[PDB]
Amino acid sequence: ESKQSIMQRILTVFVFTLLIATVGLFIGQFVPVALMLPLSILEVAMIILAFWMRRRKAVGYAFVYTFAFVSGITLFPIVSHYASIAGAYVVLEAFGSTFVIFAVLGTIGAKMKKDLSFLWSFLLVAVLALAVVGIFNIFSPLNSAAMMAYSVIGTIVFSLYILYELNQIKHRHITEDLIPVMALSLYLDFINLFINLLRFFGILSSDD
Repeated sequence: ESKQSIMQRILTVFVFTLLIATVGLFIGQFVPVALMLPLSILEVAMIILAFWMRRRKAVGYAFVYTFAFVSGITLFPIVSHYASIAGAYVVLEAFGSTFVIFAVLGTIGAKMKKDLSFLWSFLLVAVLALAVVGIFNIFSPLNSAAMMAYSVIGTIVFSLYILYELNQIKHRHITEDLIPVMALSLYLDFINLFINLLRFFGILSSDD
């Protein structure tokens, strides 16, 4: 099949994962808080299996849809936290902003003729740096000044990742078994961008 059909199937599953995550977000309000950490460890195991492990056969559809539901449940602690200090509409602002960046930068990358595979180093090194401060935030919560810079840098990094992601979908040879894992990558890019925008707008609309 042509790439125009493969991209439509990747974006269709990506929309399905967003809907499933929304269901998991609504169900996560009833899940007890003690279950949030074990569910988080389950996600890190799935992320390692999908991307970090050398797999002969690619990940399947049931795997990605399950991750999207579980990821939505563990997203309730942070969503309900910023809805408390900034209002329920600030969550929709960050969600809407995540879509316009995904649409604008995702389209420019998918229609870009130049192969952006050379900046894979800078995106990896930036995300690994953001991963280090993420661990520091868990054990030592960040103040307003540091958290704001962490959110803006994270918003810029994961915005450029969406531009790079769909640009690589256009240039790299995408087979049919990679459709779930490619839509799973777009979901992780979407969620991390959404968390940073939720963090960005939350600090902006509060009395920190």
